[PDB]
Amino acid sequence: VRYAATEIAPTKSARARGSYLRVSFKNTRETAQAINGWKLQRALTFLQNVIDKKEAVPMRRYAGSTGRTAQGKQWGVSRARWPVKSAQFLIGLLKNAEANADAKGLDTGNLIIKHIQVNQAPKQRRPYMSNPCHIELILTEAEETVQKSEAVVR
Amino acid sequence: MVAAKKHVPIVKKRTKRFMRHQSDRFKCLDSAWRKPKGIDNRVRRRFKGNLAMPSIGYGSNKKTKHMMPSGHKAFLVHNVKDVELLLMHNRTYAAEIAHNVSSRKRIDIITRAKQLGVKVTNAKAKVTTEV
Amino acid sequence: YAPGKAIPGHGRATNHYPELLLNNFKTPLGLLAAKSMHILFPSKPELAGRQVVTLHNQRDYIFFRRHRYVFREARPTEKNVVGADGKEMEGVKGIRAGLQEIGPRMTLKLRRVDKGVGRAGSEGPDAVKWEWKAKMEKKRTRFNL
RNA sequence: AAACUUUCAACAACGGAUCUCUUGGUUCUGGCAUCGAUGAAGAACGCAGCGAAAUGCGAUAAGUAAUGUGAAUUGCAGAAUUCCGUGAAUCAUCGAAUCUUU
RNA sequence: CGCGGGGUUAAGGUGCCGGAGUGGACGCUCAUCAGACUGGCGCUCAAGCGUCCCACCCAUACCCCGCCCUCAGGGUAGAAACGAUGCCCUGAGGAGUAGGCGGCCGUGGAGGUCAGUGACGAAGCCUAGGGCGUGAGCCCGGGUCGAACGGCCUCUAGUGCAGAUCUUGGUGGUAGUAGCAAAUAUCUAGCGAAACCACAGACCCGCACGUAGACGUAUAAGAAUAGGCUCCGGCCUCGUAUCCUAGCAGGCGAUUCCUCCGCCGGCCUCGAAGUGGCCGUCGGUAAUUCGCGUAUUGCAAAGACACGCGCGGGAUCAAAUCAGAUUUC
RNA sequence: GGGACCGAGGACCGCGCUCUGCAAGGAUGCUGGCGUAAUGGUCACCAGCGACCCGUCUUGAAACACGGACCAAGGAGUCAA
RNA sequence: GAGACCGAUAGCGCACAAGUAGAGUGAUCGAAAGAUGAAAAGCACUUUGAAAAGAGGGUUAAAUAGCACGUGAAAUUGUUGAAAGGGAAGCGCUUGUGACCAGACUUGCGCCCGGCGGAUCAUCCGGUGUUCUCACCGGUGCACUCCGCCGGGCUCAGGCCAG
Repeated sequence: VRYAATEIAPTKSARARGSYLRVSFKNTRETAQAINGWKLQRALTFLQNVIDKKEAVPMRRYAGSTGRTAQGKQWGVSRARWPVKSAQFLIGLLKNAEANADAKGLDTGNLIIKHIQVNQAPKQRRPYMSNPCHIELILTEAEETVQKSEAVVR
Repeated sequence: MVAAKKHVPIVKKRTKRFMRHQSDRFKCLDSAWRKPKGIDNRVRRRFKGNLAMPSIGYGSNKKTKHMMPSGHKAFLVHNVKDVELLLMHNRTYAAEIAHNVSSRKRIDIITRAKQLGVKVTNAKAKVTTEV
Repeated sequence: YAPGKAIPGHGRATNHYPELLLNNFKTPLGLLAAKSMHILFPSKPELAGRQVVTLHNQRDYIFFRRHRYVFREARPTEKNVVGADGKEMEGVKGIRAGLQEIGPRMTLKLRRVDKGVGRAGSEGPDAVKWEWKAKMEKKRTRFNL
């Protein structure tokens, strides 16, 4: 039969969650998609350089025509925007996962963002409806490589 | 020699199911067949390139109706007394243990059926082999 | 059970004899299981090929893993390896072992010990040496090892 | 190349269908006849340690007396209050009383 | 006009799209938008028109066989090798709105029964699983789950939905859009609707895998078709031609030949969208003749090594975009 | 003489014949193959051919018109005389 | 006191704060809203941080039962994996490719020897129940017969697909 790709060891990963967060789902999803797959320190610098104004976040699926500058040249997207609150929430969850990895015993210099998922939260019943979200990110260690030994003769 | 009976070859006139018209487009429409009742419905008028409707000409041979590919007919069993009813029909019927039968009763049915020479379709149910 | 291929970032094992890490066996049944796993492997491991086979017992579950290792210098963001019941492993401060999975991940649980070859083969009143029952795991702090 | 769109699978969401339940409703049947100027029905204000709701009660105010039972009340806090006793109880019964403004 | 297999046709067609004839005999027509028993491409000693002849193509039509159902005819008791409401034999037929009749499936509950299933797991739900039925549906597997439920014979009904500008609830595109408005003159944070909506207009570690159709897939002027080729003898309907074609999917050792092929260097040749000749080296080489092995694959249907395309990290050059960040064989 | 498609039924009974058994009321015989897979199924995609959006209403027929954002639950010939 | 009633969009408007919240000058109008677990055992403690939030860890049979709580559908959404596409998608018939899944006949009987053990064998004995001639026990033994079990030998029958 076919065997699914087994999960990485819980001693090599660190998970952070945030539920019923009062930030917009679309902006948070686009911000999470921008930082998906990166190294941890690179994501830290990008979110801190998008909290204070230098760097842009491109939008691809939930893309609204707001700004058209050169900061989208590196992403190849002509539509770029700068959500702020989603960056603060992602920053808070990233330091939460850093604290979890430090407590668990992981090397915090080789942490990469394995996966980050933004789901929809229940809508706030006040016709104007708020769009909260859940965020679940899992950081892992960089994959370690061991040199083989030459086979023996018999 | 233990198998099903000698039977005429099993011929299925149609293997696909008859899907309801426009049931692939709407999620509110189940795929179970409903006869179209509209006057201009081209499925009902039997235009070319449309869905066929179920007809009595699609029926199966009476000598191979209700018959499994092995040649047996399915006989639902809930206990050991039910497989004992197949003592004289071991070559025509196969035992199908019901879905709500417990594990030990399933072991009892499988053991008796093997002794009677009756095939069990779901003998790989919640049991396992101990050495 | 997962084969080596299923494991992400895996390796291929060589023909070297691995070394055994049979961890946390205290009960006489656990000692019997550890000895039964020990006799299956050669006693002298070929240390040129750094291959380790681990059977770790935790709360009656025996996790089986197989790795290949290398004793490397620590990267300057890594921490020193913490010892059991007291930190700062004396002698290897700054030295760490890099591990790569080259074998299947499986979990075992001892269910029966028989005198002979199965139930048919064990004869006398000492036919079954030990049999697992669910009622023995009625309490979550009771382990048979 | 990458990005986007569509389909399928696993997992995670949203939502509250389905199943099972029910100190509720609904329909039928039987016994009985009992509000008020000796102040009724209804309305209001108050009474508890923490009372928000509901309920009980009226300055004797989550109640008093009398009878019966027989060892509690209880979410937290307190009692040197009661256990071979005319005696606990957010107990039951109920014949005596108290019963603010309308 | 039931579901299939085979054969043959009708109307219409046989240049291609398009299955089947660039079929045959006799004539006519060149049209500055002919004509088509033309749709487009296109066609002119037709692929146009008139007649005649032959072969061919395919409808649910006809013929033969199988299977389903309906109807009709016949048989069946000192009972049957199957519920006479059963079984066996035979023949014909099969469109369908309003409408009529019959059978069967499913839902809630009631009486009887299955000495029915069930905490060793009922009901429900999910399911790129396995079956049965023409069908409505039914049965089983895998996962989840935690207390009830099912079949059969009857009884009973608030009993079956795709729609009603249907009711209630939930959720979308519009849309992070319009706008910052009741509630809660531009750019950028934060907040954020509504109308409408059947569907659309070079190295280092580790890892991974090996043909819209080859089987000899060999062949260079042109020019004309009331002429061309040539050895200067002559030649031509005919590419119905020329080369090459032997050996374990093609071995070994000879006998014997300097014939052919292939690889590298030198001499030159090829530009149009790039190639061949000569010489030399080396290897193989039945033109002729043999001795050995080809078997039981038995009458046709998972090992090692090497070479490549790739990745996941590290740094190596040369650059691009925005000293310092990213990316590129 | 060459080819294609088919093998319905299942003790005997019948018509017959070239009569020691036959081509006569429907296929047997021989050989070979089949379990680390014979043979199926599901999903996705590609490919050849075919195919106007469902319900209602009007008209000889069309054509218009009406309704349809999606899903779940509810939802209409009943009961008396 | 009951029912061939309804079972949380049902049944009274109200199973729960219900003539309540709320609307209207007023007469009046009038909702939505049930289910943790057997037992709160309702998550101690360590550690991020300003959250109706996490990670370890613990209770529990179970926490993917955590007062957002039985089960947990569809519409709709996110992460990962695979495939396809940019002058509509969707459907019918028929092969092919890739991935995944299943696993075909459930695969037997009869004869001939040798040994062993039982019986329906013995015109053996005793007992029990009966439909009174059939069954069932207990004890004897293998001359005959019949069953099995073990060791050898042989024949036959076997599912599907091709030529």
